[PDB]
Amino acid sequence: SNEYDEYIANHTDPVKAINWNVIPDEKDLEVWDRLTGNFWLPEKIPVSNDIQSWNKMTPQEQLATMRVFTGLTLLDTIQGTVGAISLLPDAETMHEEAVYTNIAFMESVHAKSYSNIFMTLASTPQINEAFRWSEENENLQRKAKIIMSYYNGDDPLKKKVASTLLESFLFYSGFYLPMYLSSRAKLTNTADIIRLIIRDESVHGYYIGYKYQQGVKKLSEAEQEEYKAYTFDLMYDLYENEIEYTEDIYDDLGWTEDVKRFLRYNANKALNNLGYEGLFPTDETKVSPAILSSLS
Amino acid sequence: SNEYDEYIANHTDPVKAINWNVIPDEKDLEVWDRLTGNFWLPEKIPVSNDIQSWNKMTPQEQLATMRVFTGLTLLDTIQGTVGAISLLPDAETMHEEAVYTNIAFMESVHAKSYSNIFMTLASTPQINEAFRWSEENENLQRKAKIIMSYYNGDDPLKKKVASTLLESFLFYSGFYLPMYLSSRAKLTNTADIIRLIIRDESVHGYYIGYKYQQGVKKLSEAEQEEYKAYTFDLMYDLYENEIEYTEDIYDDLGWTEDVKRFLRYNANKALNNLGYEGLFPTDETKVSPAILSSLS
Ligand SMILES: [Fe+3]
Ligand SMILES: [Fe+3]
Ligand SMILES: [Fe+3]
Ligand SMILES: [Fe+3]
Ligand SMILES: [Fe+3]
Ligand SMILES: [Fe+3]
Ligand SMILES: [Fe+3]
Ligand SMILES: [Fe+3]
Ligand SMILES: [Fe+3]
Ligand SMILES: [Fe+3]
Repeated sequence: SNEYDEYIANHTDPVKAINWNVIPDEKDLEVWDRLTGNFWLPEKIPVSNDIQSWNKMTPQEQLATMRVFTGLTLLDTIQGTVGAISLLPDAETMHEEAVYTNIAFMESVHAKSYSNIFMTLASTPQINEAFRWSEENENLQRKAKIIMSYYNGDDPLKKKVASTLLESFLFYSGFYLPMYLSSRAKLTNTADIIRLIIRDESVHGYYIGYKYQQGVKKLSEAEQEEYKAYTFDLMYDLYENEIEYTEDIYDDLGWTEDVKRFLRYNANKALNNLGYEGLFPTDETKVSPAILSSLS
Repeated sequence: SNEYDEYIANHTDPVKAINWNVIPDEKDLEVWDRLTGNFWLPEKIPVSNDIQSWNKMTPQEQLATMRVFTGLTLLDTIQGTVGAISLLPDAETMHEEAVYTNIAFMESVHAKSYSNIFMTLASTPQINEAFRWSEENENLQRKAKIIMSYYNGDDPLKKKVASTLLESFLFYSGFYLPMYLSSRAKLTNTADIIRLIIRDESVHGYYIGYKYQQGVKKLSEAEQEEYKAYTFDLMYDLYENEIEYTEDIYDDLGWTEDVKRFLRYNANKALNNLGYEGLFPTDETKVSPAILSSLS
């Protein structure tokens, strides 16, 4: 009795090889093409040129950056090693499974970019302090564990909701700082790395939200309403926790009010990516022009 | 708001962010730089320039080529969506996890490469016949499922042995064809894609084998003997299966005996990657230096 016979039994259909000549969902190919074409590595950006401006930054600024970047690094660590991966089994097409492997890899590249920035500008005590801060912080650990509870759960649709919220919402309490600083001529090369990351995350959230929408419409009227309710519920939970997290990061700086608006702006985009209307009135998402500007 | 409470409750340990500033195993960084530095996409090679060569090939050579590439596509599909992934949970470091995400993505790039070749050279009927052929070939499905049985199992070391045997041995009955044709000045651009793939597999086999050695060295001398026994028994089973697959593919062309020597040559490398002596003596592993060079 071969150590594998039992398996070859429980799985009688032939194992299929991916065929990119027959694509059910052209969306997978458009996205595969956009993500692979947007390949980049942090080494290609001269972060060493931000050393002067990094020095010109106040202590509170350097400190906020270390922490924000560490929080971002942590989210991409989860998304690359646990998130994107958890979506594989529920893929509608094999081409979609291929896209998720690109997403998982690009997330490791995102996490690594921050280390390239840190190592070029910061000091080890700073790096070490930042990383310790990230393990101790209750709001950061809380959002990291809520998202993980879903990836480790058994609900395919929920995993996609959590992932779209992480990609379209959780990352921005963070992207705000480098966009703020770069509009004020601080850490511009570093902002270029952030822009490449943002170019990926916008696609990631768009694509995964798209797959959640196609999945959800495959359900009964009642179930569809339950998933809608589930999404808004998690969105509020994540949002409240992000508020407390934002207060702790930006208050010394006094950027808090503008950051909170940036959060509501992205919470809406995350819900739209999932096919739902926003959670916040438009007037409550009036983020400073200079910020949404730095982006595009 | 309550649903994810038990999960947190039980997971009171801090989720950690990856830190590339502190590398406990230098090999992880070396392999990461090597694999990312070797990034490539099939669109980069002028496969269309092989059209003249392809058309001059006999129907038998074409048929064998279609079949070996569909077989190769199937192995990469598995490795990319099931294999590399199944290794993340057993990683010794987080940087090793990062490496596996790159392996997963490059396996999808590999699989996609065969389709770019097909779409450029073969007729759709040929393409459909080839994938259909791969779903029904007993030996191909048997090696796919033997390997999958281990990725789905619960032994971390056996997943690495299976993966290493896949990377350093199982692809080779298929790699023989393009290397040989390449040595006859045929399908040379396709061969450049195959060489890029081999450049990746070589490193995957070596890295995963190296992590297997690290884990096995931690066990008692006796347990280490059982894992060696298990590794050789799997190699015997895979080799016997591979000979039959080889016959199915190469008998018409009459290249079987030479492909079997090439299987033996690579079976020794795969065992060496796992830290063991080769199985076949040198005089049974003769490979034309025109194929070896065509390799590197
Ligand atoms: Fe990311
Ligand atoms: Fe992302
Ligand atoms: Fe508060
Ligand atoms: Fe409060
Ligand atoms: Fe408050
Ligand atoms: Fe491969
Ligand atoms: Fe490989
Ligand atoms: Fe036979
Ligand atoms: Fe025979
Ligand atoms: Fe036989």
